[PDB]
Amino acid sequence: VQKKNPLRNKQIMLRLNPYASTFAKEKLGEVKAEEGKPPKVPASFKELLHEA
Amino acid sequence: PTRFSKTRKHRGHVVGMRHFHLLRNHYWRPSINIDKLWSLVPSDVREQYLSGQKKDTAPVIDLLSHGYAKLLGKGRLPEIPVVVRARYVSAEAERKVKEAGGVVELVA
Amino acid sequence: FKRAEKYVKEYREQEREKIRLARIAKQQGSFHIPAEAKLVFVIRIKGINKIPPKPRKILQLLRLRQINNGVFVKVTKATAEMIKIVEPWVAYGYPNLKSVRELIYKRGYGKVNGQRIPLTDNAIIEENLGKYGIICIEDLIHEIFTVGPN
Amino acid sequence: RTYRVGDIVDIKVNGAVQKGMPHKFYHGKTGVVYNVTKSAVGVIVYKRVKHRYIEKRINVRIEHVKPSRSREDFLRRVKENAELKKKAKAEGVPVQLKRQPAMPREAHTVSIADNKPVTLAPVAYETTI
Amino acid sequence: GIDLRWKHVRSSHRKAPKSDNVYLKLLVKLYRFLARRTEAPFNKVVLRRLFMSRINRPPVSLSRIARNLKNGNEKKTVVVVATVTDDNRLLQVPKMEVAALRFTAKARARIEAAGGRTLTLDQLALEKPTGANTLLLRGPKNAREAVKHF
RNA sequence: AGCGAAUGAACUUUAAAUAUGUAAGAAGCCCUUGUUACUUAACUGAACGUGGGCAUUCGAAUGUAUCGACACUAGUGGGCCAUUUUUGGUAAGCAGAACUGGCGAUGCGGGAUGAACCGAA
RNA sequence: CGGGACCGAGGACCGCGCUCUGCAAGGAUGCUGGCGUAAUGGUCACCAGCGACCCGUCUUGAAACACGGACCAAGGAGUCAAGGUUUUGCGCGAGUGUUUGGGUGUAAAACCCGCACGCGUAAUGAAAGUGAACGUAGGUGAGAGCUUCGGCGCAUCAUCGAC
Repeated sequence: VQKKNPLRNKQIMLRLNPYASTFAKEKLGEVKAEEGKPPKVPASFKELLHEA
Repeated sequence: PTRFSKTRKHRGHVVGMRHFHLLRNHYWRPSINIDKLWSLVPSDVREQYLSGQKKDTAPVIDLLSHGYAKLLGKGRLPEIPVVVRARYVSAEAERKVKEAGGVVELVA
Repeated sequence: FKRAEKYVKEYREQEREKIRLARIAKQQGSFHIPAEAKLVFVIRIKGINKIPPKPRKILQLLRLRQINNGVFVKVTKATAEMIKIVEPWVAYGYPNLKSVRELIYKRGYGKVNGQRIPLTDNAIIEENLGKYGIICIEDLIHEIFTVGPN
Repeated sequence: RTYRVGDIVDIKVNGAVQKGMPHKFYHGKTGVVYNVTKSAVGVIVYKRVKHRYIEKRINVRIEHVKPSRSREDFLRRVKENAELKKKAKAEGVPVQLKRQPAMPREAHTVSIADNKPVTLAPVAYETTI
Repeated sequence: GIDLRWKHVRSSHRKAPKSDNVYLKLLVKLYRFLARRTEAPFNKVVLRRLFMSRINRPPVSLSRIARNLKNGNEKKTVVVVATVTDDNRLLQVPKMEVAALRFTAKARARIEAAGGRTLTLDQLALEKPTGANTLLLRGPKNAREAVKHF
């Protein structure tokens, strides 16, 4: 009798998708990047970027 | 009826030769085909004839009494001898009557 | 539940894979050319007045009959040429996962027996697409976003 | 070339005789032969008037008529569809029988070591000098 | 505004008879119930032929029934939604079970004399509610002076 | 584009934009058999039939409340304006066609105002 | 995580579900105040803001021009008959039509009766005239429905035959 927005009503979200509660609890929208020291940009990329 | 008309709804929105002195009685000659020939027999006698309860008698039909002058040969006839009294007849109608076992007699 | 978990993991891995490939090419001194987009969302933003018969027919075939109507299109040359012809009436581009899930969750209506039925249950998607393996709205979103066989 | 009734032909009026052509509409059109003459041929053409097709007939000299290759691709595709379907039934492996539209290109990597890019301006400096 | 090049088409067939026959209305109610509650297409066809007019229901003769009774159809129940008329050119009548809207007096008498039986459509619905072992017949629709003059 | 390919818009290995014709299947594809009153030097092609083989995927995309045949009835069937294409012209205006769109039949918001403008029905 | 506006459609239960004693899950309930009457609401007259050419007819593509309109009451214009044609309902059905007429009557009604006749049941030809089965009233391809699941195949269409 009434279409309810699942993005506003959490119960419709849990009805249509049981994994939404697990997503919210485990915070899978806030996953940090993999650890490790990032290697620096090669020089030739920089001379190519700043070449007139 | 006037009340069912559309105007009530539209209220507010508006060779050869010539034959002098022809007499059709000269050319009166009605025709019947042989598949309706048994229909001229009365129904109950027709039923005994078709069932086979009359092995010694044959029916005689007068077409002029029933209102026909020519016997034509559309259809087929059963193997029952029938005497036919007609003013006119066609050759194949006479052939089918003779194959049925009857005879066609000419009357005026 | 398991299928939605798998889909979320696949989205995260494909994003990290694209980033890793770009970084590896940059570190090796080359450029990684990304794959061209497979999904285009098309919105009709101009009215139905004074339109030539060929763009009229293309909009009819793309099911853009009213202004502010949007559709999902798989990118082939046969569809790209049509959208290129009806450029003066549409705005089209490459939608992301958030756009797909927002559109399907908020304005999701299925065509069931010629009727426009809101997607309020997984059941409607199940009896309308279960022969293609799509049993819920997460399968529908995954199929639309990744451009699957169905 | 002796043309026959039912053959599908292309019309190309060769030469620069376009000064006084009565009907330039049928140049480059494709039609069906219904009548054959020693130096003429009868071609059935269809014209589109709004929502319906009207049927026109023209008499074209043989010098402006070439046989068309419209059904060559269809007959050819029928032939290799039959042959690869027989081959697939022989070897017991599925094979594609449907031609597909062009798909978008996938991801790939372009090397720079021997193909250093050239920087271009909106005009060429060699043309400026 | 929405651009609809095509047009939704209203139904082009009868849904109810124009006749004011109360017994025909009862027959329509019975066969509406039968066509709704059974899977047999025979009930739907009989309901549609009950809807039709007289020029769409030409008469069927005893000779036509005797023709269609041949070749393994001797024991089938003949169903004709029309008037069954007598044909006097057919001299002998085979035994037959015919269900019809109405019979002429001569046709009914000749059937009962030959040893067959005549039924109404409600009797047909009671004996064969699924249309089992039935031979459905129509008469010559184009055998009319108007159709000749068309 | 090249002519460190040949040759010289009329050069070409290759190849434009714009719309545009034809074709894209089982209702189809061939093979074989004979006849021919067609045709061919010709049982040779083709047509006519005959039989057989091809359903292992029915042989691009997208859309598909879009079917067909009758019956009866009615108005209009050498109207206006505009974009584009094309043929002519004039001192300047302008005159023919082809397609498309709008109007005559049409309300609404904006062009202060309005048959032909914009948005949108 | 706040702040604001508009809306409350349905009327026992059923279903999807969830954070599972219950619930924000297939559409509003709970508590409280004043009044219980012109207070809400409605009609009429007027003022105020915004909007708004006088109708009909003719013309062409259209406006314009032109014509009619002082006002009110009553009257006032696609009707009937005959003959066709298509469709709808009805009765009978290879037949059908009582009502020219007669009988009868509670008397222009109703009821009853039959010979002829009209149309249909046979066409074609100028006419003389002749006059529709080789076959389960044919063969082939479709075709609703039925089927003992082998097929039978209505109407109708296309085609080749027959009279």
